[PDB]
Amino acid sequence: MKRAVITGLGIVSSIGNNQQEVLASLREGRSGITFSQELKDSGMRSHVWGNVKLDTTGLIDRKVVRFMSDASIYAFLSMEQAIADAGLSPEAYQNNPRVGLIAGSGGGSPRFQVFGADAMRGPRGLKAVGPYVVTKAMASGVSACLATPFKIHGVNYSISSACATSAHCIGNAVEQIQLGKQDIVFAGGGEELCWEMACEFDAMGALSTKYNDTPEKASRTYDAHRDGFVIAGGGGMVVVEELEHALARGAHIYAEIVGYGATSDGADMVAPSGEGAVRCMKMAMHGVDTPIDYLNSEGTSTPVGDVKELAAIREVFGDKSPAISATKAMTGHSLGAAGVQEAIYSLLMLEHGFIAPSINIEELDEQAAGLNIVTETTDRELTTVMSNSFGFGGTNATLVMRKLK
Amino acid sequence: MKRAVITGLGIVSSIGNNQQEVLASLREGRSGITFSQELKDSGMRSHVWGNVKLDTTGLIDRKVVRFMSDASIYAFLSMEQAIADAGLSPEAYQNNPRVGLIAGSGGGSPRFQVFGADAMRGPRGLKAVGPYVVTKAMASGVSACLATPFKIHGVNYSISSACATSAHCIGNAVEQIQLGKQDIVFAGGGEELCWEMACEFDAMGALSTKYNDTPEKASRTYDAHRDGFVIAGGGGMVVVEELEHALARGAHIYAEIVGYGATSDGADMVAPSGEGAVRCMKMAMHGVDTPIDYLNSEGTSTPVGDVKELAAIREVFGDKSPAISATKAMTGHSLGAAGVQEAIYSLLMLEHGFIAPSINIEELDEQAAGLNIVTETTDRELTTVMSNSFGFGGTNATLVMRKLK
Ligand SMILES: [N+]
Ligand SMILES: [N+]
Repeated sequence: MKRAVITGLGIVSSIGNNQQEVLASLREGRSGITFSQELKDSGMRSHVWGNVKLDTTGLIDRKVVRFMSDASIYAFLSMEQAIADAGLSPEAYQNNPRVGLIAGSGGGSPRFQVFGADAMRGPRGLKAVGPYVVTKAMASGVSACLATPFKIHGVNYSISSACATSAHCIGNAVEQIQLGKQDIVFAGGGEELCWEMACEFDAMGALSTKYNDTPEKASRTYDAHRDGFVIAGGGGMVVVEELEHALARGAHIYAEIVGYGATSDGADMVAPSGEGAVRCMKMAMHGVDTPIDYLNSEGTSTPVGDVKELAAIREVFGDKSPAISATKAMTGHSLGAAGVQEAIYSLLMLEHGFIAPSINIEELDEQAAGLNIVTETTDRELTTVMSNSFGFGGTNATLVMRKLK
Repeated sequence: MKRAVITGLGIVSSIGNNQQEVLASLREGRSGITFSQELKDSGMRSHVWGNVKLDTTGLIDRKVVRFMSDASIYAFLSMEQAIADAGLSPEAYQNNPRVGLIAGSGGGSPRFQVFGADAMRGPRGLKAVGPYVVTKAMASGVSACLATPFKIHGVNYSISSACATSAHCIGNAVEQIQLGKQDIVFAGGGEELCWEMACEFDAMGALSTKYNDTPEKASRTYDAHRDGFVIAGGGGMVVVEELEHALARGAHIYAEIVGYGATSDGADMVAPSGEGAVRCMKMAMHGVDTPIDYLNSEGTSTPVGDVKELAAIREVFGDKSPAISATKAMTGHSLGAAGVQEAIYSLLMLEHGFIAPSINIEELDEQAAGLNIVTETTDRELTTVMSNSFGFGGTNATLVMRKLK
């Protein structure tokens, strides 16, 4: 029913402005978290975040970047990398009805929305707002701002599902390939980092605040002393392609997506049920004859969420649990981008034969009884990896990637 | 392959709070547009809007509504209606893995993003923000605030695509059914109506500003003196159900979704290319052996967009021009909620045998010289109908619905 593989990837995150710098952080277990004067100044309780250490000035043409917000900028630079890394040229993916793009952001653009309102409420009104805000503020800014400049002609929309946003874009891209509708679909997303949005999460008490003095130690998934997640920003993009088409062009193939799970909890608004995650991982694992060697969990670094996922994993596997690591302990939570960025970390691990360490665990949580929680970079021969993404609204996404035959 | 049908629908729009109210408005060409003091006081040049005439206070459990924004409220009340109209009992759709939800909004909640920022900058800081701003402001709010209370266990996420949003949610739900992954998928969308989001359209010059004195005359698609669209809010939801599942339970079936097109322009950020729309409609018409009796056009009432759509239609049908009307002339533009609301108008026209009028056409633009644009309510036995939805970012969606035997 048509198979789907990844033929290229691109990424911009708190731990790397490309897959090279990223692979390096993953191996040394480098933290992307830094104290942020912006957050502390806004009056927040959280003073840390996984910021992108990149000066994007001049990296994008003036007539293009003028419609974009940081989530569009981070996803656009990621799409440039994935295109090159996929070995694709304009002639092959542009003005091609069979090449699409499905990417989005978890929160559109709080920053430009507040800028519009603030500017509008000033003496210059509409003239201060300017004619470029709609595209920066709209929820589909990440897919709109890339499909136009990259001249995409197939599918063009953004899936939004909070923290599982970019995992669903990929899953949806696969279904496009499976349905025989598209030969290639660029899938992923981005997310800006600003107080405007982070203050909403702190007001909800979901961001760690007891470690503003040891930033690199704030995100500490599965540690009995975790107190919430560290907000992060960035972008990511993967080239999802139909198998025959990619073998035909002699493309590099990182892996085949043999599993995609999308489920709903129908329970709580801001906390996972666990019952949903269980069914979600199982749906993804359905059909996959190879065991899951590694699992990049959601591991948000929150008291409730972490404990829930652990029980869920123990329910799906039990004793025969795969290696597990919460890359968020070092990268933070890029919210909408977390899905694609974590699918990439999973691919790099599968590609280079290793397992990133779950860092900052000065004391494991009782809820992680018989689970293989890797806490040190371990060289292993991976064949089948799994990534879990959970978001508010009890929305769940699970992806299973396996090395080709 | 599996077939998808519509078995229930629900709606809250500027022209009606339920299908009956709306049917009557369409039948009689009644405008849902009014003068807005809120837009005039904000400093905007456009002072007209398609507002929902309904105080929603108390129609939703306080426990639930505390997490919602106006886009979620409109879509949630639409769903209650759809569930009832489809004759679905709670045990029939609740906690059911084969029942999902796909519904989004175009901008989430500009109002609440700004609230968080205005609050955070005040003397109360975080204490004034509150722990409910997140689910209100996020892009997936519409799907999260509905999936949870209705105990949805299947698919759960939003699709954002500016003005094509809910149309893509519908197409996606069909895809879920064609892939055999779900039996029912509530598809739809919601949009809030506020100056925060509106001024942004006005600073772009996309809103009508010359008819503030004569509100119901502002929205005039295909009229030589049109000058932009009238912003509007509201919500809509339809029940997409697998054909065998619907017939088995003796469900009332409005029509089958026989065609679905999703395409990209890869040209201009805010103006339609026309070329992408031509492909979008031909894609949706693939395999459909019956002619299109009525076309509910995008018809935003804009100088450029109205022209481009008429050109696309000309190319698609040639001399076999079907009946055409732009319901937006009387409803305004509900952005993210437009796709599901206009499919519903179309369904009601197909269900009751009539063609709503394209009002306000005092002087037919030259571009439409050779077309069958209906300006007076005309009774007629329709069988197959199409509805176009185009949005910024060059995103395109087309739905073709057909009566069943
Ligand atoms: N993950
Ligand atoms: N339409």
